[PDB]
Order: sequence, then C-alpha cells, then structure tokens
Amino acid sequence: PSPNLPPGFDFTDPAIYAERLPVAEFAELRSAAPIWWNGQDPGKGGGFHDGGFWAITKLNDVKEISRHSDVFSSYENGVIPRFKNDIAREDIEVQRFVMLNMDAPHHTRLRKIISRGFTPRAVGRLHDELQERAQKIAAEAAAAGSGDFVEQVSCELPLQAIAGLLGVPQEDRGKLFHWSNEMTGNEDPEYAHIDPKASSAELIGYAMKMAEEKAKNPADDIVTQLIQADIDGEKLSDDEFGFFVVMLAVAGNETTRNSITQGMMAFAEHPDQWELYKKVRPETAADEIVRWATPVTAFQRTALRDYELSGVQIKKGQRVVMFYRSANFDEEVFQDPFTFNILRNPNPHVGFGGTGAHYCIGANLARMTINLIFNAVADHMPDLKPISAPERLRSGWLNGIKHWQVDYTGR
Ligand code: HEM
Ligand SMILES: CCCC(=O)c1cc2cc(-c3ccncc3)ccc2n1CCC1CCNCC1
Ligand SMILES: CCCC(=O)c1cc2cc(-c3ccncc3)ccc2n1CCC1CCNCC1
Ligand SMILES: [Cl-]
Repeated sequence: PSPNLPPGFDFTDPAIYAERLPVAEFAELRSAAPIWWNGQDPGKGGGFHDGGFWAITKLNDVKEISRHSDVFSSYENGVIPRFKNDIAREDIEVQRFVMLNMDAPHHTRLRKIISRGFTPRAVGRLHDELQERAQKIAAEAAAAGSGDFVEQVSCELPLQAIAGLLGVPQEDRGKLFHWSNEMTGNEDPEYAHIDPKASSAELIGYAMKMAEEKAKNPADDIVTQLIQADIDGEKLSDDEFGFFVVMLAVAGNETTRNSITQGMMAFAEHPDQWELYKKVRPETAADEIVRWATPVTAFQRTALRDYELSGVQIKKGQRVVMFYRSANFDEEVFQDPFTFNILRNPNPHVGFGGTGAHYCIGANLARMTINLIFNAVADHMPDLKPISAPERLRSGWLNGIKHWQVDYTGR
C-alpha cells in the first residue's frame, strides 16, 4: 500500500515549508512507508541529480544512520539536502571544507581540535554574560510594548553566544552578525538579494585575520586554544579556523533562534505549559522546545556501500535524508509526541542529530541559551500574547520563522 501523498510530493520542497510543516505527510510515512523513496523529477533535486532519495522518518532509523558513519557518508554529497536547483556541483563540493561535511579520519582530527572550544568549562564560562544579555534583551523588548518577537527576542542572544565564544570585539559584532545573517534563507523572496557565497568569503577573510592577530597575542577564549599546537602538533590552520567560523556563523545562529521563536509559539498554544514554566522554570523545557521546534528539518547522508536498513535495501551511492522533524514525533519512541510537555524526561529527541560522530557540538550552549532567554522572557514579559500568525521561511532544510508579531504587555 503506497502512502497517501500528493503526486510528486518532495519532502524537501521549500514551497511546502514557506507555508507549513508537513506534519500529516510525515505521519503518513511513519504509518505506511517509514522508509520511502522520494522521487525527484529532472532538474528539481535541489542540486542533486540522482533521481531522488530515501526519506527516513523513524527515530531509530535516524539513529542507526547517524551511528553508522562508516557507511553513511557526510562528505560524499554534503549533508544539506536541498540547494537552489541550478547550483553548480563545485558549489556543493566547497562545503566539504567545513567539518560538518567531512568523514573520518579528517573529521576525527578536526572534531578533536574543535572540542577544545566546547568543553563544559569553555561554555559555562559564557553563562553570566549571556544571562545579563538575555535580561537586557527581554527588558528592551517589553519596553517597546509590541513588535516582532523574532527580531526583538529570538535573534540577538544566539549571535552574542557565537561572538562571546569566539571573543569577537564589540565593534566587530555588527558585521559578524550581518555576515551570519546573509548565509541562510536565500530561497525566500525576502532574502533573494543575500549572497552566501560573498558572505562566506568575507567571514573566512575576517576569521583568518583574527587567527593571525590572536596568535600574536594569546588570551583565554577558545581561539587561542584552537590555533595552539598540542603535544601531537595538532591545531587549526588559519584557513581551517576560517572554515570553522563560517560553520559557526550558520550552525549556531538560525538554529537556536528558531528554537526560541517556535518555543514561544508552543507556549502560546499551551498556556498551561507557560504557567508551569513561569513558576518552576524547568530546564527540561529547553529540550522539549528543541524537539518541538526541530530547527534543522533534515540532514542527509550518502551510502558508501550497500546497506539493509529496517528491511529496505539502501544501494551504494544513494542518498538518505534524515527527517528529524518526523523522528522527533515518532509515536514508537515518545509518549504522546504531539503533547507539548516541558517536563518530558528522558527526552531522546534528535533535534541535535542522532548520536554519532557529528552530534551537535554546541547542544549544551544551545540549551543554556534557550533557558536563559526564556527565564528572561518570563521575568520581563510573562503575559506575552501573539498578535498575528508567524511568517514561515521558504527553505527545504531549515524550519524558520521570519517574523511573528506579539504584544509583550498582553493588554
Ligand atoms: C537549537 C539549536 C541547535 C540545533 C537544533 C542544532 C542542530 C544540529 C544538527 C542536527 C547537527 C548535525 C548532527 C548530525 O549530523 O549528527 C549539528 C551539528 C553541529 N552543530 Fe548544532 N545545533 C544547534 C546549535 C548549535 C550551536 C549554538 C552551535 C555552536 C555555537 C552548534 C554547532 C554545531 C557544529 C559545529 C556542528 C558540526 C559538528 C560535526 O559535524 O562534527 N550548533 N547541529
Ligand atoms: C571558500 C572561500 C571562498 C570561495 O571561494 C567560495 C565560497 C563559496 C560559497 C558557496 C555557497 C555557499 C552557500 N550556499 C551556496 C553557495 C559557493 C561557492 C563558494 N566559493 C567558490 C568555491 C569554488 C571552488 C572551486 N574553485 C572555484 C571556487
Ligand atoms: C564554505 C561555505 C560554507 C557554507 O556555505 C555553509 C556552512 C554551513 C553550515 C551549516 C550547519 C552546520 C551545523 N549545524 C547546522 C547547520 C549548514 C549549511 C552551511 N553552509 C551552506 C549554506 C547554504 C546556503 C544556501 N542554502 C543552502 C545552504
Ligand atoms: Cl539556507
């Protein structure tokens, strides 16, 4: 029995996500075809010209793929499942220079070096400054009475986390945030004029200059840790640091931002959860917010050899697309997945990916950011109420909210 889906439906179709999350369609696959070939017509494969991909909709299959990185490659085709249909293959293969799109052993060496910048000590050291900034952001927004929750609440704190992690001076954070914002969303008409190619080049150039400068004058931020050789002589080259910063500018910006926006959207839809949050302030809320928001709808892998996955024969060279948005509502794993429950514990969501070599290195920085900003929202605008429906982002792999008008005072 084939799944009940519109003909030619592509789960990476940006025109879908500009309007809605295809929640019913994902649930139909989970019930009727949990691993399903998503065919793609000629020239409509978002930069990939192989006829289609395997849609992966169950959490256990997402985890099995993520664990078997020896078979399911990030390097072969990158992990972004959709670009502009016209993108040149060389523009996809340039993504291989960031650690996200690397396989072992190159990924193994890089991740070990990058780990110096994401130790619990390195992240926890940002706590106090990010808490202060979260409080000031929410106070400034509440003083405005009403406005765009996305721009006035969700946007700044994730960017300040990247800036503080890297130790970017305050006078430079303006153009750093601009470059980071010009990296994503260019298939939405609102961002048709952004140039991620130019921005990534500017980010790399800025980052190399910063690596050269930071080598001359070490400090305590992670940049010194990254470019300092260890006992084995391992360190980031200047351009390697540049590719790290470009990855960070994307990895930590719109992901946490959209978790914040869609976390508040869930709170507006479930006022009992919001009342419970304001009273208890449970930090388990962050993980339920990420599960609910699933800012990365999907990442892909490519099979390096034949592999049988849950009774389905994946053939060498074929792409599998891990739909975290489907897996995070898998009825087999979650008790009442469609109930927003900020006390859910344990919460084995795959919003940060499936356990494995590429698991989000900034997951705890993200959770801290989310907890600090929602404590600040609760402190300064506890009676927030939405004014109109959110405006969704036209993207085939990012689940984004561009704008969301709310009344911070409630009256
Ligand atoms: C709610 C916020 C976030 C979400 C939902 C998220 C999601 C993800 C996902 C799905 C992956 C791929 C995992 C895999 O393929 O197995 C990933 C990797 C990564 N994330 Fe995040 N992320 C978030 C925040 C952040 C932040 C704040 C940072 C850093 C400041 C960060 C840095 C990274 C990096 C560097 C990688 C690549 C790791 C590797 O390939 O080894 N992320 N993230
Ligand atoms: C890496 C140094 C700058 C650069 O050069 C370059 C950046 C860049 C970015 C994209 C892109 C990013 C996100 N979304 C869509 C596109 C595409 C191409 C990019 N490039 C050129 C790389 C080519 C590699 C082979 N030689 C000629 C240059
Ligand atoms: C050298 C050019 C790098 C680049 O360009 C790029 C980096 C990057 C990082 C992520 C990411 C990493 C970890 N966690 C979440 C996200 C995702 C995409 C990334 N890219 C390509 C951006 C394209 C822009 C145009 N639309 C398709 C994506
Ligand atoms: Cl994008």
